[PDB]
Amino acid sequence: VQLQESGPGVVKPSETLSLTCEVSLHASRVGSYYWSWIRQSQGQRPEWMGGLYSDTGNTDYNPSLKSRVSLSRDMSKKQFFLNLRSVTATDTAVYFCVSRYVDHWTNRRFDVWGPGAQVTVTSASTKGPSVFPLAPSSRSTSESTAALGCLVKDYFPEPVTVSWNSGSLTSGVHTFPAVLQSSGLYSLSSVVTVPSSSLGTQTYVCNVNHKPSNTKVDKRVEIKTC
Amino acid sequence: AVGIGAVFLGFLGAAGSTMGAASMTLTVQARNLLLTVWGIKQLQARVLAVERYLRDQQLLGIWGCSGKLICCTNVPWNSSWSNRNLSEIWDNMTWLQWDKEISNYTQIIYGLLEESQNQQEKNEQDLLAL
Amino acid sequence: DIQMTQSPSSLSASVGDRVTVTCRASLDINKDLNWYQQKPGKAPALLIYAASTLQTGVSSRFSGSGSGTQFTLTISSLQPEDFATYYCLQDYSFPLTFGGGTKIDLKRTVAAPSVFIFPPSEDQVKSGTVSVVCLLNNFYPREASVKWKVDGALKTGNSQESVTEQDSKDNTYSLSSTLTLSSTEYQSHKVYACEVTHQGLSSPVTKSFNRAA
Amino acid sequence: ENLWVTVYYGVPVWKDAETTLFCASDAKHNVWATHACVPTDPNPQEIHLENVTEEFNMWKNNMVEQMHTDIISLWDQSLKPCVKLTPLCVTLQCTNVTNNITDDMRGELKNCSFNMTTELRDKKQKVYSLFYRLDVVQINNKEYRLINCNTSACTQACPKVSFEPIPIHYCAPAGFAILKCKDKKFNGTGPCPSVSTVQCTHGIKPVVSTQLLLNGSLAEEEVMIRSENITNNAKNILVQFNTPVQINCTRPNNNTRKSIRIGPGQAFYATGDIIGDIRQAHCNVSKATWNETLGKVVKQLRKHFGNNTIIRFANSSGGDLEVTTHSFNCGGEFFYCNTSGLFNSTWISNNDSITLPCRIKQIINMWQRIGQCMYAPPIQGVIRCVSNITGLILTRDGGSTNSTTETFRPGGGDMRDNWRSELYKYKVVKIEPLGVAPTRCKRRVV
Ligand SMILES: *[C@@H]1O[C@H](CO)[C@@H](O[C@@H]2O[C@H](CO)[C@@H](O[C@@H]3O[C@H](CO[C@H]4O[C@H](CO)[C@@H](O)[C@H](O)[C@@H]4O)[C@@H](O)[C@H](O[C@H]4O[C@H](CO)[C@@H](O)[C@H](O)[C@@H]4O)[C@@H]3O)[C@H](O)[C@H]2NC(C)=O)[C@H](O)[C@H]1NC(C)=O
Ligand SMILES: *[C@@H]1O[C@H](CO)[C@@H](O[C@@H]2O[C@H](CO)[C@@H](O[C@@H]3O[C@H](CO)[C@@H](O)[C@H](O)[C@@H]3O)[C@H](O)[C@H]2NC(C)=O)[C@H](O)[C@H]1NC(C)=O
Ligand SMILES: *[C@@H]1O[C@H](CO)[C@@H](O[C@@H]2O[C@H](CO)[C@@H](O)[C@H](O)[C@H]2NC(C)=O)[C@H](O)[C@H]1NC(C)=O
Ligand SMILES: *[C@@H]1O[C@H](CO)[C@@H](O[C@@H]2O[C@H](CO)[C@@H](O)[C@H](O)[C@H]2NC(C)=O)[C@H](O)[C@H]1NC(C)=O
Ligand SMILES: *[C@@H]1O[C@H](CO)[C@@H](O[C@@H]2O[C@H](CO)[C@@H](O)[C@H](O)[C@H]2NC(C)=O)[C@H](O)[C@H]1NC(C)=O
Ligand SMILES: *[C@@H]1O[C@H](CO)[C@@H](O[C@@H]2O[C@H](CO)[C@@H](O)[C@H](O)[C@H]2NC(C)=O)[C@H](O)[C@H]1NC(C)=O
Ligand SMILES: *[C@@H]1O[C@H](CO)[C@@H](O)[C@H](O)[C@H]1NC(C)=O
Ligand SMILES: *[C@@H]1O[C@H](CO)[C@@H](O)[C@H](O)[C@H]1NC(C)=O
Ligand SMILES: *[C@@H]1O[C@H](CO)[C@@H](O)[C@H](O)[C@H]1NC(C)=O
Ligand SMILES: *[C@@H]1O[C@H](CO)[C@@H](O)[C@H](O)[C@H]1NC(C)=O
Ligand SMILES: *[C@@H]1O[C@H](CO)[C@@H](O)[C@H](O)[C@H]1NC(C)=O
Ligand SMILES: *[C@@H]1O[C@H](CO)[C@@H](O)[C@H](O)[C@H]1NC(C)=O
Ligand SMILES: *[C@@H]1O[C@H](CO)[C@@H](O)[C@H](O)[C@H]1NC(C)=O
Ligand SMILES: *[C@@H]1O[C@H](CO)[C@@H](O)[C@H](O)[C@H]1NC(C)=O
Ligand SMILES: *[C@@H]1O[C@H](CO)[C@@H](O)[C@H](O)[C@H]1NC(C)=O
Ligand SMILES: *[C@@H]1O[C@H](CO)[C@@H](O)[C@H](O)[C@H]1NC(C)=O
Ligand SMILES: *[C@@H]1O[C@H](CO)[C@@H](O)[C@H](O)[C@H]1NC(C)=O
Ligand SMILES: *[C@@H]1O[C@H](CO)[C@@H](O)[C@H](O)[C@H]1NC(C)=O
Ligand SMILES: *[C@@H]1O[C@H](CO)[C@@H](O)[C@H](O)[C@H]1NC(C)=O
Ligand SMILES: *[C@@H]1O[C@H](CO)[C@@H](O)[C@H](O)[C@H]1NC(C)=O
Repeated sequence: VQLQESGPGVVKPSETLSLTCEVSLHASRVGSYYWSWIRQSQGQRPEWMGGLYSDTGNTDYNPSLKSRVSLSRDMSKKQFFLNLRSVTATDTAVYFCVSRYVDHWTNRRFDVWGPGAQVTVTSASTKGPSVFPLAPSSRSTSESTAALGCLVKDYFPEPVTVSWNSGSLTSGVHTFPAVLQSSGLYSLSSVVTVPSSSLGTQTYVCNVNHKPSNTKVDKRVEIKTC
Repeated sequence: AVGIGAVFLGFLGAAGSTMGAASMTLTVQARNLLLTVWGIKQLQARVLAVERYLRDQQLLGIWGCSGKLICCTNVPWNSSWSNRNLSEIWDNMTWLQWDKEISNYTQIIYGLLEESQNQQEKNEQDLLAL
Repeated sequence: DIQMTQSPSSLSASVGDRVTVTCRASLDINKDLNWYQQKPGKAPALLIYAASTLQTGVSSRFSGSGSGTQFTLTISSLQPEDFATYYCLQDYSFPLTFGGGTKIDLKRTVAAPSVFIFPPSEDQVKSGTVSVVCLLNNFYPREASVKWKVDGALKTGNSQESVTEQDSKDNTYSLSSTLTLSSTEYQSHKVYACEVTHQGLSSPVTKSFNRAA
Repeated sequence: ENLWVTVYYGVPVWKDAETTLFCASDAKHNVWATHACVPTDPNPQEIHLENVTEEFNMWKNNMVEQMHTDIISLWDQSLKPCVKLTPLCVTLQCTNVTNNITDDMRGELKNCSFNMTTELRDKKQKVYSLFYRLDVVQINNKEYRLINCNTSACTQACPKVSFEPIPIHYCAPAGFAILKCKDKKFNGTGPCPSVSTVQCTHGIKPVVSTQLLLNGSLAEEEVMIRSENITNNAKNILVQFNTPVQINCTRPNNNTRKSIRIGPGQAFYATGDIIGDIRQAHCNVSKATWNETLGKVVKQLRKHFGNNTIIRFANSSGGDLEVTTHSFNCGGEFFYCNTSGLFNSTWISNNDSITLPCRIKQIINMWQRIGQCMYAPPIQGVIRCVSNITGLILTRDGGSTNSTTETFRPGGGDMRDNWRSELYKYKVVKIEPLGVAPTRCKRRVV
């Protein structure tokens, strides 16, 4: 028994979002299942929108989102749909379709969870990434180690790869995951900690690669000379 | 425990299982047991099904099983019909193979069951006369 | 609605440790609670149902206890594959709510965070939007407190946090706080700072910078 | 220590028995009076049974005979309210049609004029129509009569209904179960390792064919040969193949249907003047797909015999037109195509479309029943038919000298074989809820 979600991964704001979950019923089993939808944001606890039965179809919705959520099902093609009208920026999360049913023949709960589909609500489209150099301050040269990096802003969609010195430099390189901004575009940062003695003698160049738009950006990072 | 779904074994799904495993799937089969030429043929089929169920219910009614699915009987099981161990006839044999094994002794068992129940009712009547 | 309580959020534990996770409820739940384990990029999996029965296909090391409004998950011998997020979900009545989460990681020595601040460049200012980045590196435990101060006053809002996964070489962490503001809001102020407080820091680290210098 | 017999109720026991299967449909005038069937279940349950090896067998189930009887009853019930076309058997003065006729289609049509009755009994009218050569015979400008004049008269197909073969589901009443074989490599007769209990049959298309099975169910993964006895020479062979081949049949004659009042409320639909060009009706099949299908059939049939023998395909042996040519229905018109162009190849060990001419017959007697014919009325416009071949009915020739050069010819008189390639998976059994398994209980004695 397995479950799978389907639908548009990227959707525009203010319209109705529709998701479809395919069910794989257990062989030689008759009765009733309980299908439910649970979304989980990035770095946030999961949230359950609603649930429904397979034989009666009694839909139960969350009071915080009962005015926008709508769960429907059909036995003709054995599928259940999820509708969410007037999507906002907070709706960007990973959706999961679950089926709860206790088999009386084996006395097991059978708590199966689907892999989930990432749904992003934004108004932006495919475009090139913006790179900004995060150079260390001039007053931080007294310390033994200094951190420098490159910031990726105003880019969509995933993914982007950031490398240092054409991939040869890998010690201390930390690439933070992308976080959706308020403007509807992703952004991240790549940093690296190097000793202060290497400043002014080694050329540090960060390379950003963007597969959906096929953009190659190369930027040199150096301290601000005063 | 508010979104718990209950599913049971399907119709005739315990055919290939053992005797003990199929012994708990009797209720599903019991509940699932029930322009003029088309109407008369479908009516005759439904009447025949009802008559067959009535005959089976009467067969269990003449014995000491008026309604209960599982019931015992004081008459013993002779080894002439099937001399097999209980540890393997209930865990290593299905209902199809077991029914095909002693299909020649069903009438004898039914006759002895009906006469045993008749003499049991007579003995109970004589016991209540005290 | 029903609020779900759970403690703690993040804690340190070694291999084979005897660790418990507490979870409380706002009302009476009795015994209709389940424990779930979720890994990064994977769906949650059921571990203990009805607060006392072990789910099939799960190791016997996990256990549950408690009743009414108190619930506690117990591990007998911690294993490296158990390092994931744990949630407690109620099922007594609608709506269905989860806990705050509990992240378990490998215990190691306490290391002070290397806090750095990146001022915005001229091109970023001319682009219309600026983003001040405060970075932390090589710190343990997972919990830390980072706050933003503008002109010497503590401020909230318009701040995002990006945290990477645990390093498999030195078992350290990397933290990045981004303060995204507009050009007018950035030019309206002059002093910007990020203050970080950690267990390995005896004094609050404050990184400040000025627009003029 | 002793055992005691205990009777059980509702145990899974099966017995081979014959029952009456009732039809069902989606219930969407209708065709073939589908309103007599109860509505089908939108969610049919499928129960896969494990650890079971129930025996399956064709040519013996009563489901094919029940389907045949049901089709006969539905056909009679559909043709009963139609008008009886009995009084047109008169002297038909016929002439040949030479209005831009071709060389191959020459002599097939005949313009016949005759006196037909009208609404008023005391008056008659001189009308003219067009009849095919297969529907008229000469009596010794000439006089001809219909082929069914010396045979029992019959009705005509009412234009309110059509011959569309809508799917039908055969469901069993209470106390019976239907088991299907889910094995992809299922043999013609033998045990099936994957048995599944189903509420009733899937969408079954009641197609009518005599040489090539069309619009049926495709195979699971490869070609399959089915027969009651492969070594028997008189036994028919049913071959089913997974990738279907498309056939495009056309009737370029743009004939016009004419209504003739032959009494009170009785309208005879005859063929009027054919406007435009005239050409023989024919079917087209792809050469590459047919060659690939023939090669797959030959490869699958070579395992049943020696690998060194060769096999040759020949045309029909002979007999009546019902079995010597491929007869089917498209848009209400009956087609009789000469399939000699398809079975004209040999197989030795180790721009591209085949066309075959077809004839149209109005006096059709389906179900091989002497008498009780059916007059097919003409259909206005060009008839275009598209279909998929899902199987063939082959027959091995006699003799078999030294088990070499096996010649296969198409055939099949009975229509039961047409459904034997569809109801082979399905079977009906009677459930026995009685069991006498013993245990150690004794019951509370009084
Ligand atoms: C095997 O399967 C194939 C399917 O591929 C069948 O082919 C179908 O044959 C039927 C007739 O036997 C065709 O139906 C006819 O279609 C004509 C064209 O109409 C088109 O447009 C309408 C409106 O959108 C559609 O409904 C229709 O399906 C077509 O797409 C119609 O003019 C015909 O009308 C006749 O019937 C109506 C009643 O329905 C009367 O009112 C009319 O007066 C007229 O008599 C008719 O509907 C069908 O189009 C074919 N399918 C395809 C895909 O072409 C084979 O028949 C089937 N069997 C065999 C033996 O091969
Ligand atoms: C229940 O009754 C049936 C019917 O009487 C029994 O079936 C019969 O079984 C015998 C063998 O037990 C069959 O005899 C066979 O004869 C052939 C030809 O001589 C021989 O080659 C075989 O070796 C075998 O001896 C017999 O054909 C068969 N059928 C009939 C109609 O008699 C069945 O065995 C009985 N079961 C029990 C458990 O008593
Ligand atoms: C079909 O048979 C298999 C094999 O016995 C059953 O699967 C389980 O197999 C293990 C093997 O050790 C046994 O211990 C179990 O007792 C079996 N299960 C049961 C319920 O008996 C399988 O269940 C059977 N399935 C059917 C439909 O009969
Ligand atoms: C239709 O009826 C007419 C009228 O009876 C038939 O015409 C007669 O034909 C016979 C035989 O040739 C002649 O002896 C009569 O003199 C004809 N009568 C008239 C009034 O013409 C005619 O043969 C019938 N059949 C057809 C096909 O028209
Ligand atoms: C299938 O048909 C063949 C025909 O060849 C049958 O073979 C016969 O086998 C018997 C065996 O005793 C011989 O005496 C006959 O001479 C064979 N027939 C011929 C024509 O030679 C075979 O028995 C059939 N299989 C069945 C009916 O199951
Ligand atoms: C079949 O023959 C009849 C005559 O028996 C034809 O009917 C007349 O044919 C002429 C010349 O073709 C037309 O001018 C008339 O209008 C037709 N009708 C009548 C009532 O006289 C008929 O056309 C012939 N049909 C074919 C297909 O050749
Ligand atoms: C209430 O019903 C659910 C099924 O929907 C069941 O699982 C649960 O145990 C029931 N509660 C009690 C107290 O019986
Ligand atoms: C039946 O049980 C006896 C002991 O009571 C044992 O000796 C014998 O082997 C068993 N037979 C089978 C077939 O299990
Ligand atoms: C008319 O057609 C028939 C065949 O149906 C043929 O035998 C006859 O010779 C033809 N007559 C003429 C004049 O073409
Ligand atoms: C009817 O006539 C045709 C043509 O002469 C002939 O073949 C057929 O045998 C006849 N049928 C009867 C029953 O006389
Ligand atoms: C099918 O069954 C017949 C008769 O039992 C047998 O001769 C033949 O070999 C079988 N074929 C396959 C593929 O099992
Ligand atoms: C057949 O004739 C009718 C008469 O109006 C015409 O409308 C139609 O287009 C013709 N069809 C063909 C295929 O010639
Ligand atoms: C069949 O093929 C012939 C080949 O010349 C072509 O003329 C005819 O139009 C085709 N008919 C159809 C219905 O494709
Ligand atoms: C039959 O007609 C269809 C119409 O789309 C065409 O695609 C197909 O190739 C044709 N097949 C043959 C054998 O002519
Ligand atoms: C089928 O294709 C093969 C390819 O070599 C060819 O030899 C054979 O003659 C073809 N058969 C027909 C009937 O086209
Ligand atoms: C015929 O060829 C097939 C496929 O190689 C093989 O399995 C079979 O054993 C062969 N039979 C004979 C009689 O050589
Ligand atoms: C078709 O079969 C008939 C016998 O029914 C035969 O006379 C004729 O020669 C055959 N045609 C071909 C091309 O083989
Ligand atoms: C099919 O057409 C060929 C053309 O030569 C002919 O010889 C054959 O007899 C026809 N088939 C039948 C069954 O008449
Ligand atoms: C069958 O093939 C032979 C090969 O020469 C040819 O002469 C004959 O005309 C063909 N018959 C048909 C009906 O295609
Ligand atoms: C014929 O086959 C094609 C391809 O699978 C399919 O799309 C079409 O529906 C089929 N038509 C019929 C009548 O089965």
